[PDB]
Amino acid sequence: KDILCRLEHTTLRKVTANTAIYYDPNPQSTVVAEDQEWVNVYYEMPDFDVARISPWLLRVELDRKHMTDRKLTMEQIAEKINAGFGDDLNCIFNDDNAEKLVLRIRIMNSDENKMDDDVFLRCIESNMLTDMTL
Amino acid sequence: VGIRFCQECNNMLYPKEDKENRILLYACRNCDYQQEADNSCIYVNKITHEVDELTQIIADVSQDPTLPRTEDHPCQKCGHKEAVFFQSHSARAEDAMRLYYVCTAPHCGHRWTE
Amino acid sequence: GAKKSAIGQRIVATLPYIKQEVPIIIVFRALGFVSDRDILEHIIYDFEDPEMMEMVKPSLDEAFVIQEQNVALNFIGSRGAKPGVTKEKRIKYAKEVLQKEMLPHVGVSDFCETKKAYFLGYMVHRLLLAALGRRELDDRDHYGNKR
Amino acid sequence: GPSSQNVTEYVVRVPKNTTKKYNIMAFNAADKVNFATWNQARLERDLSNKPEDQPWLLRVNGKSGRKFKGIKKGGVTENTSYYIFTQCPDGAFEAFPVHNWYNFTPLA
Amino acid sequence: PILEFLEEWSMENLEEISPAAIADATKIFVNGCWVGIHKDPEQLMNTLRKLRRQMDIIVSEVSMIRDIREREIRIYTDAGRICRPLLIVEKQKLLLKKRHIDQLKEREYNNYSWQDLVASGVVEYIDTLEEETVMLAMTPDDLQEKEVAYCSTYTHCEIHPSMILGVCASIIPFPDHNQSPRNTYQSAMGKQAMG
Amino acid sequence: AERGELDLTGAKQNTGVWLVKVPKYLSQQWAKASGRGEVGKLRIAKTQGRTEVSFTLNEDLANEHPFVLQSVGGQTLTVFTESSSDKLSLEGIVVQRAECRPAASENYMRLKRLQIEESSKPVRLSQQLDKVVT
Amino acid sequence: FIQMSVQRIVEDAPPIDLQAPPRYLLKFEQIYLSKPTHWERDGAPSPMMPNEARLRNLTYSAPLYVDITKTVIKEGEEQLQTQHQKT
Ligand SMILES: [Zn+2]
Ligand SMILES: [Zn+2]
Repeated sequence: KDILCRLEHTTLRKVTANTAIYYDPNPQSTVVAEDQEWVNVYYEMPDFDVARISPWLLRVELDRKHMTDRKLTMEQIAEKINAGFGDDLNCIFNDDNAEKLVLRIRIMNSDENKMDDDVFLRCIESNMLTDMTL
Repeated sequence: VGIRFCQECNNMLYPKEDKENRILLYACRNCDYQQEADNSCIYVNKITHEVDELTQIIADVSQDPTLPRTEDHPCQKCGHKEAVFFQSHSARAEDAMRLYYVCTAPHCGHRWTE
Repeated sequence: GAKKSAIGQRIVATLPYIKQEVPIIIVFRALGFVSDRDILEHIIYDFEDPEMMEMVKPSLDEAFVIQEQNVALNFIGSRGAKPGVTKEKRIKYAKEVLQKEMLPHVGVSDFCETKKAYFLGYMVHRLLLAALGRRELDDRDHYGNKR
Repeated sequence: GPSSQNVTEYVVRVPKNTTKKYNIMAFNAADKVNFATWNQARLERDLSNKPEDQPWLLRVNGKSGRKFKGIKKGGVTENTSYYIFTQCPDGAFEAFPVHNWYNFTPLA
Repeated sequence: PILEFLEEWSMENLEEISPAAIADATKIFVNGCWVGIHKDPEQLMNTLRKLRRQMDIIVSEVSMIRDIREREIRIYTDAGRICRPLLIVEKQKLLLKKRHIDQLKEREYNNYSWQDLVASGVVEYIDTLEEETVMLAMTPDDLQEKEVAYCSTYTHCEIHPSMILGVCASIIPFPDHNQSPRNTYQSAMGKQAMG
Repeated sequence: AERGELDLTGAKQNTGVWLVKVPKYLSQQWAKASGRGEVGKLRIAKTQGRTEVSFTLNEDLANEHPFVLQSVGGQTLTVFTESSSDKLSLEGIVVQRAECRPAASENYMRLKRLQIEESSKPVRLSQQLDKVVT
Repeated sequence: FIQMSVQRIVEDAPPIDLQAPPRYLLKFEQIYLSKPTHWERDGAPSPMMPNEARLRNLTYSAPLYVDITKTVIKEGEEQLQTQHQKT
């Protein structure tokens, strides 16, 4: 089964439960109360993103059963996103203890510091769901 | 999720942030109109989409003569013994064998699942 | 594509005597329903459901450029099988096409625009239901569907 | 009081001919049409076709206010008729046939 | 006549309705044209069925279909629709009675005929679309008799199942005992048989 | 004050009017004379929490019509008149809608059949001649 | 077909308008159909039995006639309407 998992094809679309593009202008005060519990953990000592953050946010919730079936934990997904998009995107993911697997995404700090700050998120989310390979 | 229409020309309102105040405004196009976006969530899609089929079920199906009728599942709302049970038979379910029950008593369109 | 998969999937219409398809919202605009609310009133009969509302967003975005009935009629005429020498003639030709060539069974008189718009919205509604999986796709081999 | 059991019955009158024809003006609910701001209005036959067989154009409060377009109901009432009951000092209802039906939609 | 009757009854024309009302109401289509909407689809269908079975304002071949789930009522009158006669079943009982059978037995010298059955509303023509919504009983003596309740809402009963066969397949004796391609082969051969 | 001006005095007074859908037999009975100034009497009986509307056909005209009300909240309706003097005016706003239904159920279908035959009279059919033209 | 469609097709056929000044209008009103007939070489019509048609290789056909009204407007303020019965 390990070889079968390593051979078959799995896309963020397969391991993602849902996606939502929130505004969330202030990361410290997240629009999502559930997020605010653990997002503040990362934003208490933020690194590589204190300079600037794009106002928009892309929240993706991942299916626990699919994640366990493909042996895909919360780490390598963010690592793959980082490798694919360079520093273009900042990814902050919750812990497996939480019943909901959440991965907030924002655009790079430099661009914030041309297409669209909003529609570009729809572009990346759909390409991540289909084109990207986990 | 909500869709807002311009009050001036009744056109679709698209989301735009205002850098001056850093708040979401549903701004009209070809109209030069703006509104304050209270909901905040502009887009959301559920891939799993565990939609409650009871919402799709229509109480009028109790009048269908071709649907099976069982008296072993009385209606909770009114206690009526007779009820009509059927499968979803709706695509995207990818597992459709459970039975949805609808009360056969007129004026009581109660629907449930076991 | 970046924007291709961002907007989603859009609805077009292959009208008769028109070489290439046109966006459905453009057809509605030509029929004379300009406001997105008016068009969506004829397409979606229950605004409470957001799932069907999201389905029509790409079509509205694609047809956003055209906002006037005459503009939509000229757009259709420019793609008519017999291009009009002038814009007024193109409009006169597109109006004739939408009056007698599209949905003739609904009506061919001059004042059948509302009926045709309602029926076209019903067609779009059926397409949206099929896409959403709320209705089973029609079976070609079914005989009630044969004469 | 008398309101809980009031019974009202009125005569019905149908004059053979009326100087002013009666039509129906229908506005969509979502448009939120309000007559308080209707200080002035202009209803006239359209000029796009360039008369009795053409749609109607309404311009409320001149160019500043909203513009609506009315189209005759294509479906004829070969088996139906519409009548309007209006209060009058004599206390008898008066019925007038609907010559035409018009659905007006605002123009941005 | 169908459109006139629908207008007479509480069917709101499309032009004279706000779109918001379309949600709850059931659409009314005639020959593929969306004529209007109605609020009491069950009562409308009952009235239409009664009219068709009485041959008053609806002819026999007109087919009325109520898609309850889709909230639609499609009335079809155009030609080319294939339909067959079926006995009407109400309250698990045939409307065909011994009086009808006796009048048919005396078919001649009394003017009684099949048209009289159709007018009496004991047997009505069903097309494929309406047959989707019909609850057929193969035979009255077995399927709608008081027994293990497989179904107690039968709407029609087959006159005789053998009527599913064609002219050439109807001359095969005991065709239900033959492997089907042999029935097909005999259907082919009967057209080449001498006589 | 101009030719195209609409007299909104009816709207200002908020005059309420009732719209009714009535059958052709009733309308034609009214049209028969149409000049006697009388066609019937509309009787409305109200109870503690229920109101019924009915119309009685004139005895002379005949030689019961219950009324069913309809909600008008889904669409706003107004009545306007085009005077022969080219002075458009508004009569009032529709506040209630009603439908008139026949009392007879079966025997009424006989009159409906007679109407259908009358309407079919103009329909022309191919005629079987006997004796070739010469 | 014979009873409804032929007559309806003739009725629905638009009136023929001609002008090139006087103008002529042709309208087809009514359809008439006689029994199947066969014309001998001498020109005498006679009813054609189906067996006779089968034996003589004839076509079992019925003559078709239309009532045609021709109205001519000469621009002289008088229009002349002449009806040709069973053309
Ligand atoms: Zn606007
Ligand atoms: Zn119940």
